[PDB]
Amino acid sequence: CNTCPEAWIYFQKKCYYFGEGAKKWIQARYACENLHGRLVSIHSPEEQDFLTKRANWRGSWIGLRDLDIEGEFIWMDNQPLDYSNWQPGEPNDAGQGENCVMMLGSGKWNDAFCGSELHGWVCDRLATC
Ligand SMILES: CC(=O)N[C@H]1[C@H](O[C@@H]2[C@@H](OC[C@H]3O[C@H](O)[C@@H](O)[C@@H](O[C@H]4O[C@H](CO)[C@@H](O)[C@H](O)[C@@H]4O[C@@H]4O[C@H](CO)[C@@H](O)[C@H](O)[C@H]4NC(C)=O)[C@@H]3O)O[C@H](CO)[C@@H](O)[C@@H]2O)O[C@H](CO)[C@@H](O)[C@@H]1O
Ligand SMILES: [Ca+2]
Ligand SMILES: [Ca+2]
Repeated sequence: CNTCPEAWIYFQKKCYYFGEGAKKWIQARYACENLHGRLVSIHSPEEQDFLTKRANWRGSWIGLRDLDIEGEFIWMDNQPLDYSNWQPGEPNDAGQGENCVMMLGSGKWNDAFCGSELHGWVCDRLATC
């Protein structure tokens, strides 16, 4: 089962959409839902390596946030916080609050202000048969 919609990229049972264009986090969430996916959830280094390669180098939203309880991050797929790739020193909840996670150009994660307008965002889906 390895089929993906047009413009999506297949990798290991999932499909990925590398959206481009300035969006707030909540905007990327709803954009992924509009394309029948969710902001990407990352659960292994192999998935991260795949994502880092094709990712927008100016940063991109991923599906990780601590809106519900400060300091407790949750993926869109509701699976555990098992694989992590935090940039050293992150998360730091800097500024007046950072509750949404982005990938840096290095693939390392940084929590950011949810109202920041990042230029990339990644959705995922399940591949079908
Ligand atoms: C309050 C004030 O005086 N404001 C001034 C401001 O003064 C400067 C400001 O510092 C802002 C930076 O302060 C720290 O160095 C960091 O917390 C930094 O955060 C960025 O980098 C850290 C990593 O070190 C991240 O954890 C953090 O989330 C943020 O990361 C960046 O996030 C964006 C999206 O939000 C992402 O796209 C970037 O890629 C990412 N960058 C990195 C490297 O990861 C702060 O941004 O306040 C200080 C006082 O504490 C001053 O000393 C600073 O000079 O200056 C502006 C003009 O420059 C002025 O208008 C404003 O009033
Ligand atoms: Ca936070
Ligand atoms: Ca941060």
